[PDB]
Amino acid sequence: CTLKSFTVEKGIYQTSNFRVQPTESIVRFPNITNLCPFDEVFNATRFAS
Amino acid sequence: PTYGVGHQPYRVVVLSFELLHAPATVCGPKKSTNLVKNKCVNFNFNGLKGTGVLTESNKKFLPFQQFGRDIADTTDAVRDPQTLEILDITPCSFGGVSV
Amino acid sequence: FVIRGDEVRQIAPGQTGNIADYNYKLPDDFTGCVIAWNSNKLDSKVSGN
Amino acid sequence: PAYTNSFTRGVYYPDKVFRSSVLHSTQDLFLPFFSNVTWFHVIFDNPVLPFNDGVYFASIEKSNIIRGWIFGTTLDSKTQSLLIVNNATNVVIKVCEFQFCNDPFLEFRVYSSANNCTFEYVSQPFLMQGNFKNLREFVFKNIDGYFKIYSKHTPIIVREPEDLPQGFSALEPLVDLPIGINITRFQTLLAAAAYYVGYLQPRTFLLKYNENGTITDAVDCALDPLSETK
Amino acid sequence: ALGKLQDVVNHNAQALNTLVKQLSSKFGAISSVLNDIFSRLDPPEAEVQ
Amino acid sequence: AGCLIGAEYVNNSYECDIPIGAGICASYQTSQSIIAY
Repeated sequence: CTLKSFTVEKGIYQTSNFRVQPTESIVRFPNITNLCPFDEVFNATRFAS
Repeated sequence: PTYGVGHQPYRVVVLSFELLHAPATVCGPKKSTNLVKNKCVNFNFNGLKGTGVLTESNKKFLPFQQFGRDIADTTDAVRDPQTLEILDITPCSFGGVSV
Repeated sequence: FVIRGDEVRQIAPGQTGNIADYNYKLPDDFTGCVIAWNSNKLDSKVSGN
Repeated sequence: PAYTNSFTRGVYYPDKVFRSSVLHSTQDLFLPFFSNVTWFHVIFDNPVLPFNDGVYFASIEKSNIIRGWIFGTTLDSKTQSLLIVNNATNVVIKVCEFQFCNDPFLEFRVYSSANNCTFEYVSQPFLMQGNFKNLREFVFKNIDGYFKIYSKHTPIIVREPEDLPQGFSALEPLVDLPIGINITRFQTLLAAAAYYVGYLQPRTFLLKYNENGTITDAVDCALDPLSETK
Repeated sequence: ALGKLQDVVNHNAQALNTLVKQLSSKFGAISSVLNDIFSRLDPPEAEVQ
Repeated sequence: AGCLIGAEYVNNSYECDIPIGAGICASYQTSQSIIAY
């Protein structure tokens, strides 16, 4: 296939490239610490008018 | 309380979004998976997308250092966001076959 | 199909939005013509259609 | 005012990429080697110096008098500003629109009438032997929106009277404040002082990293023909 | 003394240090990293860059 | 040079027919099988 013919000659030929494909995926992004203060407008003690 | 549905108080809030011309500071939560050591997989450590094996390293990084490139400007090491561990990004095993 | 006015620009081959990603998406190699015209004369009615 | 010579100080890390024993050229707003920088002796000198594409702050003192950095374009009653303040507790970084004063000094007497603020970054780690005074370099810059602050602390013996020492000290990034003000002017404040200011300009530098990942020296590329040859 | 042999070694080294250097040069595009191009533009213009 | 999978390394030395690399050559000699040497 790499050399278009049906009868190849004697010698060494570079056909293609070997390459292992990844198996899984990893997505890491920093620890979530600074959450928005949404508990102050949903669980407030005195709402507005 | 004698009043039925429609006359009862309903606390209404509106999370109005602006999306102005400024550096975005309010984002959403990002999911974080596990970390395999000896396995060629895909990595996305804080924007740094690529493929390869994520093994340990002995390169002493500085506190403000996050990424690391090689002589040929290629990402060779990275610091994990959650744990302050400096890994070693080595590409997946490749090569060239000859018949 | 019938869409709104500001959404006609999403019928081009390759675009984001809501109708170009979940309703009707065209391939990047679309070799054709898209024809649209304002139809606010028989597809509209009081209190919205 | 006065004028001194900044021999080789004013070099910071352009990025946060670890490099080991290589030479990476970079085009960023650095300080030109062997340039005339302003010198003010506040041992009273608090002028309103313009912030033009970066600045290089340096304080050679033996106490905590020089502490504070006011920014902003029209910092009277109209546009937002920035107050990098530190009083014995922590940093009081707070970008806020408020009424200023003619002569600022340090209680918190710099402010006059606070208004609706936009962001605050109060952080516990503050920015800051004997006769050895403390050299405190500071580089401020705002490229797209992020106000970057670099700093480095090292002791210094005063052999020559009130002069910047000769040596290469790498400047590490401290904060990356996501601000949105159009900073165009600068004003210092206090509470043996040394007010050193140096303006930045687009330059190319060849930074040699060590095996531990630290810059040891640099080349100005515009000082002498030998720099261009290197 | 062995300068003629070091010549072909340095010439074959500077030729390999140039190909790895031109991989970061922006040949009239938004960036050099291919992952960045496919993450900040639309498909019809992604193939353009 | 790599991992040659498909031939056997014979201790006998012959003339180089198919150059592999690093002084290793291959030939199709006699049962007919590809040998390395």
